[PDB]
Amino acid sequence: TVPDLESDSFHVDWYRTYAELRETAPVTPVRFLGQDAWLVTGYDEAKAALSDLRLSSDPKKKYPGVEVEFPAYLGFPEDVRNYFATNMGTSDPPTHTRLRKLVSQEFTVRRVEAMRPRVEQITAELLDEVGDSGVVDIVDRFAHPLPIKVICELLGVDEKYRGEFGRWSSEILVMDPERAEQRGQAAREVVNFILDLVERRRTEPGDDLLSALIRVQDDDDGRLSADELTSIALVLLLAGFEASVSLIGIGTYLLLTHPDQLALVRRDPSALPNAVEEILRYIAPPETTTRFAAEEVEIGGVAIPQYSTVLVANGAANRDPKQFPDPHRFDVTRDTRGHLSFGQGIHFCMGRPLAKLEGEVALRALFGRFPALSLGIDADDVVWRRSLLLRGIDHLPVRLDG
Ligand code: HEM
Ligand SMILES: CC[C@H]1OC(=O)[C@H](C)[C@@H](O)[C@H](C)[C@@H](O)[C@@H](C)C[C@@H](C)C(=O)[C@H](C)[C@@H](O)[C@H]1C
Repeated sequence: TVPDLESDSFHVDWYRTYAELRETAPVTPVRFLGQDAWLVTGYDEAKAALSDLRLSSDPKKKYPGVEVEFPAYLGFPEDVRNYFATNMGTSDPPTHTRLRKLVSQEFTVRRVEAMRPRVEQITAELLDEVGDSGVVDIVDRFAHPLPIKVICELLGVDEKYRGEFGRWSSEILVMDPERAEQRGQAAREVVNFILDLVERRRTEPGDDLLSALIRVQDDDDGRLSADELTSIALVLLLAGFEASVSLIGIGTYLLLTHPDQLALVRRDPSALPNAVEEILRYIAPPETTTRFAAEEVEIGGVAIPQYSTVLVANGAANRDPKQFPDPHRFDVTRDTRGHLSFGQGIHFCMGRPLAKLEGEVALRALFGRFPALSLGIDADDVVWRRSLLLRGIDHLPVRLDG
């Protein structure tokens, strides 16, 4: 019986489901969105897969008699897919190399650190607005607005252009065959929004990251083409805040349900950085990441046939007991080195410095401002986003004063 990634087994106590699969076959056939695929749940296997470049990240490449379909582009018209997939994460070397090197020249640690004061101020202002007591949805009031405001400032997106794309991005995070048309339509809205944003930045340059990317170049890697610039801007906008929203929300939930863990962090401030790493290891937002077998590729003693769609379960790998002992225990003091929540290999997250900064500042500020913060509902009643693309929490009631 081939597992169906659409079943509740993968959205209800799903890490137990992953453990059962890993135990039987760390690399096994599955069904998803009406197509055959291979799910990799073992840590060694997942790391090997992400390191094997025969497993391509480019959905635009064409192969004779093959119709390449990445689950994440469900409902996307071809031109829209291209707008979404002409960037680092959707490119293979040598294209990937050139794009990443050019973007790395401007998306630096220096630029990220320069934003630290802004992240702190935005965080402070959002917390100032929730009051001192009562129940509030910490996602709508904090976890979601902080990252979205930060990415907008990083990319030169004016205030008048912010309270809208969040809704489209949300529809895109879920992959429901029933809403394939609406998903494709939300995608087109994001494209149109980015096209107007780039147009505005080209005519009115600033000191933001997008303005800089419009000018970036180098003798060897040349520069970003119009299509590359637009697509990179699009992914930087979406990935630039959604993963962070998931981190802050999941992090808040985990600390609220692990009193011992929270106490330790509050006790020793130097322990916060690793707490964020453990939060990402425990429940990775990018639960699975997709690859396409350009050639036959053997992983874990299993021959993945050419043209196969491979779903590397980053999250499942993080709970492989062979790599992370007592994997189901959330321990902010554990050695988290090696987790795959930021990827592995040439596509390793470019936003890691900003993600860690946002998580550290956000959680430190939230739990520091509200010492009696408690969950507004039973832990078992929290609703987890039904998505293998980006796991997270969209609504989380909390009691500001316990
Ligand atoms: C907690 C938050 C974050 C997590 C968990 C995360 C996770 C990841 C993962 C798993 C990958 C590799 C994907 C693959 O192998 O196909 C990745 C790639 C990347 N991330 Fe993040 N990310 C986060 C935040 C950010 C932020 C804030 C930005 C931008 C502002 C960002 C920009 C990117 C880019 C551009 C890549 C593509 C790199 C490449 O393909 O060479 N990430 N991220
Ligand atoms: C709809 C499909 C796309 O998803 C998204 O952009 C999601 C909103 C983001 O949260 C994803 C999950 C990121 O966080 C990173 C893991 C990967 C990202 C940087 C890529 O480059 C990747 C090609 C990506 O754009 C697509 C999978």
